Amino acid sequence: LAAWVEKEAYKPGEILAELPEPYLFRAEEEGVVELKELEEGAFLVLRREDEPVATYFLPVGMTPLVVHGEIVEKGQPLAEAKGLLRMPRQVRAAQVEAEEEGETVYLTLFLEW
Repeated sequence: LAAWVEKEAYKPGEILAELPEPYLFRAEEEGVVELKELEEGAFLVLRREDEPVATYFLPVGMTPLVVHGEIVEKGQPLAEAKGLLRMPRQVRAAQVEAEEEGETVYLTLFLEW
């Protein structure tokens, strides 16, 4: 839902988007990695190639994997996006600009922690 969901006029680590149910459909390629806990989620990495594959921001609204992740591969980011999707109270927020592919938008933020 591209039309005004997250607010730029917000405090560092608060609330984001409106009822994003149920986003899961497609995210390319995955592997297995050891547990690396955080504040709200984990530090999932596809440690598979030297040059980065995916920068894993595990949002407040996701289920981090333990040893699983080798049965579908093509588009398996287990657990949907439902409700609020909050933000840990330390990481900052900076800038947004939209893309063209179908129905969704790409976002970037600077994680100062």
